[PDB]
Amino acid sequence: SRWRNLPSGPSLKHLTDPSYGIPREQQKAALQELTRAHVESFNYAVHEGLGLAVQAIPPFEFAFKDERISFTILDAVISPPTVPKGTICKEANVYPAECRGRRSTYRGKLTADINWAVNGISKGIIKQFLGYVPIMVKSKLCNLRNLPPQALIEHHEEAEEMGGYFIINGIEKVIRMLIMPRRNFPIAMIRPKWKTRGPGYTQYGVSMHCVREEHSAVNMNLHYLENGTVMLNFIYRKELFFLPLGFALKALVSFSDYQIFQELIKGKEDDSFLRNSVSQMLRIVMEEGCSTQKQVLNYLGECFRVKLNVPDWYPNEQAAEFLFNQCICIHLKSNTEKFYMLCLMTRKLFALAKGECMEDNPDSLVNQEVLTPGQLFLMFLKEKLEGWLVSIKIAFDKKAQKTSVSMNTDNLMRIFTMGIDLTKPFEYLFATGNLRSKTGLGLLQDSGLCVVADKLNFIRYLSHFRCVHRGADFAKMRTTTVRRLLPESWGFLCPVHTPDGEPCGLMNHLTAVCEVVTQFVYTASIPALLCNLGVTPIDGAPHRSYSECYPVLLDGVMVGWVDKDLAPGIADSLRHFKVLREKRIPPWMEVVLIPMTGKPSLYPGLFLFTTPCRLVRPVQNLALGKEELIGTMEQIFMNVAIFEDEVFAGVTTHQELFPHSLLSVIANFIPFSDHNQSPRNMYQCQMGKQ
Amino acid sequence: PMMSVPVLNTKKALKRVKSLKKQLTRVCLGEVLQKIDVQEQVYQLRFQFLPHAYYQQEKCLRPEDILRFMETRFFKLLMESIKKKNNKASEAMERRVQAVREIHPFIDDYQYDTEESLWCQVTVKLPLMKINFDMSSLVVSLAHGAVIYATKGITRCLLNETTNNKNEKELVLNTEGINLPELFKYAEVLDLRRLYSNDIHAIANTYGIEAALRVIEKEIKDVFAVYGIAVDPRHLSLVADYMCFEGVYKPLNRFGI
Amino acid sequence: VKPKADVKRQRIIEESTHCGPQAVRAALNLPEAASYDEVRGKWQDAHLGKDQRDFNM
Amino acid sequence: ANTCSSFQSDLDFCSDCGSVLPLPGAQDTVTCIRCGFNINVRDFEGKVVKTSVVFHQLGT
Amino acid sequence: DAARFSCPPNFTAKPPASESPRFSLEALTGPDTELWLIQAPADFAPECFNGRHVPLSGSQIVKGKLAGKRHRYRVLSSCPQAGEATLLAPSTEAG
Amino acid sequence: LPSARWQYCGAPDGSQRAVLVQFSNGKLQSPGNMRFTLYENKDSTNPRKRNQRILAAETDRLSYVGNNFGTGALKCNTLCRHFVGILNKTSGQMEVYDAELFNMQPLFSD
Amino acid sequence: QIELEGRRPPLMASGKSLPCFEPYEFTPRAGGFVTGRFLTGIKPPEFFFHCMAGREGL
DNA sequence: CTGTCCTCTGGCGA
DNA sequence: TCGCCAGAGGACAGCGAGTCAGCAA
RNA sequence: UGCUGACU
Repeated sequence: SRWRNLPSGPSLKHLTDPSYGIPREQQKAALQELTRAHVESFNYAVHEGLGLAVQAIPPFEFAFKDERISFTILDAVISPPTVPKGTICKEANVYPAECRGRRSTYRGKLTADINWAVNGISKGIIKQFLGYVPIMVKSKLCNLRNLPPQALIEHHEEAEEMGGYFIINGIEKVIRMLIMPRRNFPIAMIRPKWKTRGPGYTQYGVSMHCVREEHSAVNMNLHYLENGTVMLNFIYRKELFFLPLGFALKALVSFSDYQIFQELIKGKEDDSFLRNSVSQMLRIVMEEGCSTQKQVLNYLGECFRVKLNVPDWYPNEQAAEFLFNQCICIHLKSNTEKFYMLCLMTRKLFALAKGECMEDNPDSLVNQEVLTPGQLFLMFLKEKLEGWLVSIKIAFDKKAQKTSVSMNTDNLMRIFTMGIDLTKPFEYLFATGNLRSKTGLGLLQDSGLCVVADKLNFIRYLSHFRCVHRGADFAKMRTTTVRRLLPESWGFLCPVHTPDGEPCGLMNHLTAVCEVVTQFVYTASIPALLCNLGVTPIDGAPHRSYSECYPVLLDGVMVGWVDKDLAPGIADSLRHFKVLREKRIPPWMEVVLIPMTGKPSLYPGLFLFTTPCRLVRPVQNLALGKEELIGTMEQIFMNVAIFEDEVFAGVTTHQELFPHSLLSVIANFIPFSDHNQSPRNMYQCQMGKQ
Repeated sequence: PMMSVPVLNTKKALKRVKSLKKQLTRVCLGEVLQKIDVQEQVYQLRFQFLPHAYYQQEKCLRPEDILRFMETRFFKLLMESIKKKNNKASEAMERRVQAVREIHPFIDDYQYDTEESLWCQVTVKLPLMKINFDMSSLVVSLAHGAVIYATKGITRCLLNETTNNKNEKELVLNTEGINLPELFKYAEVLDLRRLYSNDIHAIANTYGIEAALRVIEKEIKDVFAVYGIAVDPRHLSLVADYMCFEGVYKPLNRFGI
Repeated sequence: VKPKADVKRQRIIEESTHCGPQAVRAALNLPEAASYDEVRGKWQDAHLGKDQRDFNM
Repeated sequence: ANTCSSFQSDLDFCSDCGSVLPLPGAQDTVTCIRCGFNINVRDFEGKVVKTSVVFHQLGT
Repeated sequence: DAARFSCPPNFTAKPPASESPRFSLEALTGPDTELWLIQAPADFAPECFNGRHVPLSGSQIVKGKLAGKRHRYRVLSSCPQAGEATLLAPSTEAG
Repeated sequence: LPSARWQYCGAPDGSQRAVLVQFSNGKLQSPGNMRFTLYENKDSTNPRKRNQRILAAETDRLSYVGNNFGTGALKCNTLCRHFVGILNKTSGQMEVYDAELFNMQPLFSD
Repeated sequence: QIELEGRRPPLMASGKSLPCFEPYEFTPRAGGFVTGRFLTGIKPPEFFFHCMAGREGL
């Protein structure tokens, strides 16, 4: 579906039709699904994701005179564009047709209602006007939403437009999907420049990219040291901090040292260098002074208090919680789940170190995901809201420190004193493209984030909403290995559509059938279903040996240890649910089962991703004929015929929708591309856009 | 790095070369081993060496020499590495065993294998306080870079049978390392005039600079030849004369100016 | 290309679709025959190996 | 109770390394037992039989 | 001194059941009695197996009826693994 | 293959539950010297609190405590359900009862 | 025969060179041996292998 | 990224 | 008993030409 | 002056 009604051979009797010029009743729907990832991401970022972003937003308490004041942001709301104040007449709405005639930004009003209290018994809810945030064109906060092609012609619009862009000074910036490592998945890496991080570090380590509700991202690295010990590197505000593990594990969980140990030796309970190295982690740095959860939190609090910039009246135990909440495993609410996830990433470094597992290439799309326009927008919005709080209360603390009793008279005159901020910062990220942030947003790139979308042709324009940039830093590299066109980008990136000069292999384009996931679902009844299917909870009684069992993960949270002879049936049952839309399994969950043999293959286990930024692509599910959607990592463990008569009985689990599914939208406009040599189809793709 | 000496074309030389090739290849403790058996503060170790059926054929080794190697070099490099770790942590069987423990204060007694290295273990003990871990890691990271015996710089030889059609009878003893003097002893097995190497710093040290000029020129020519390109010799002559102007092979780079 | 000359090309292409097992096997120096799954396992081992010079062979 | 040689058994954390004869009571709950364990922990382990070895690999 | 667990004020010790002679230690130690640990999904209705012959070894599919709908449950039976949950029973010997 | 006839005599009101204990630090070498005390919340009116229970185990050297609420309450008590089967070998009948699993842990206070 | 780095096209992490081919498939077609010509075009997998080689060149 | 250049850097018989 | 053969990492400095445009600080 | 595109 969504690829039915695809023409079988082209026609010419549509031109020369008695109805050629009559504007149609509804828009095309195939052209609409091109910029769909740019619009459905913003729709979340601005309505459902903004509430979550402001919900984290720790209440900004600080000291005034001898008083402590708390300010929390209860809601933030962005309004469609409109004539400034009422100083104008006859039409409140403001349609993108202008700001292209004039040269201006299509910007909506962002306003929040802060709530300031003095010890929690004196309080008043003021509604400040934060600033102006740019708006996408058909984005639910725009005035051209829900307009048929005929009504879209009386406002001067294309009658076939799909916006997915911003108008910053009338220039139509087109923020494009950048490539991120992955989200909520531990990638074991062998990078030789890591041993320079300290005296005894090795070139082994599992990295994790954590994202919470699309508003926060953080990168944490577990490093292996030659002694058998594991360190944890976290970054706060662009500074790298190294905490021995054990300090982290004891803080997160009030469990005995033996129970923490019994967890990090789950699958290798016969190995003795490991058993000895786990004990060195628990005793060597933690029986040295701190043996209760609080003392660990207290010691960790004192060392990190200075650089976490915590409140002075905060107990050290409270400053430790601040570090764990804001720097390690942002995605998981619990501290018990954060412990089990740090334990599986370590259990994996021990397997990479002992050569029982294969390093995950960071440059394979198996271990890659995309950064959409809504993730960048919210992740900047949230950071700027926190900065606004900080600046208003800088002004507060600095003005007078004077008898707030009567000073409740100018409280609004105070908040407005710094509410003059949030507007120009936002336009810089859009007009210039480069990012000025205290934390780089867990991004790794600070330029080329937004680019000009130029309508030289409609094949230059349509290729800005299907571009995927490996990164802007890779344009400066001696080695060329992020330019290799690996066989794992089959159906997800076009082989032919790549710039053919300095940007080659770095700027790719999605195939016609590929698509970005953007929906958000409940995923709460899934952990309770996995247990009905045969999984045994992380708590215990695996029924086997922890080595003949698969570690089940679901979006960063380890459900735990499906038996080894139940993993295949569980994966097939879960795949049948998603295909037939049973249970509540999202139609796009990736049920992956990386089998385990004795060979140094990728680390075994049943993963189940359902996050909102992975690439998926349709394939005709044989044995059901029900048009499944598979992902970049789920496609490596399944056979997908292309033509029929290539389908076999045991082989050919799936089948592809059309034979030319592999090629991009532009590469599908080249006639007979099969009989030309390939460097020529790469120049045709670049010449059809000039 | 490489070498190529023609083989002298005499019946005796052809026979001696087989032994020569088998003599210069490196044999390393790790290339001759089956598996270790480490027990652990009293750390025992049995090496369990390979049978001669499939490694003596092209390595020219004998078991007494191999085992004697463990007694005098490996079993003391082992204590050397144990100290490397512990400095920053906080009728006839009899004479051999005795001299060996005369020199070290940790070992107790090894074994003997009167029948083709049947069971050859050792025992150590540090009784007071040492970091008892899977020290197999150390005794395995060390049993790889431990080589029985090798000519310095040569990693393997090989006789590429034919190199000519005009006088097809030519034989060449190519090598994948570089040690010029360690071939001078075979001036009757191999032709030491016609010796060639791609090093140009080693030639410049054994034969002089006027002999390195021609190696430079021939190297540039053979680099261009693999692509069919052919630069005129009058250019390489000038480049080699400038590089070797002041008596040494000087680089054509930022430190040459 | 002449017909009656594309028939030979087609038969040669058909013959070329049977030369993988022998090639790989006789390059792993495996028993000359009787192994049809030991060869896949040996190829997998050579592929996940550390040195990776029995794979280039 | 069935925790081996580095933990407290009754309690939870892991004991310290041996110096004086008595089990080294932990910084918390210093109860002591089995000053020196009965048998020194003995370990049976060896290497692999494909690459290091020229044996076990005549054919296969 | 062992800091003795101190019961919070909102909790009270539950007396043993002298009306429970079933889970009595005596009943459970009978030569013809075997104890089994059963783990099931949270939504599992044990009544759906009433009268049905659950296996004591291996793996078997057992069919159950709940609310008119047929359910099939894979039942895995095993040898107790060291470290499994221990059943507590009232004992007259323990005061 | 040996099989048993399944019967859920179970709990009369479901108020009745058996008690399973698991120790976080392994197996107790001498479970015979342990005294277990089960504590229940006095608040029977609050559905949330009425099922809160504490299990305490006292030894000569240490105390263990398990709870079915709060951080110590673990996921397995809900995602999965635990039962105890009492098999009569002679009759081949298995009586099945609801069980509550307590994860036991050591006691110390500053 | 397609050759990227002087070697055949690389395999995935599971042992298959392309989603269409079984893992560790012996046929030369699975290793980049293109028997098609530009006269009568090359099927979709050979077009991908040819694209990896043309991109290696650029 | 890769190379030289550079700056040390403590370690056994004379 | 520390000088010189060996031995280690750290630092720096290079990374093809030449064009055209826009946008923004 | 810089970042984005682009040409051989």
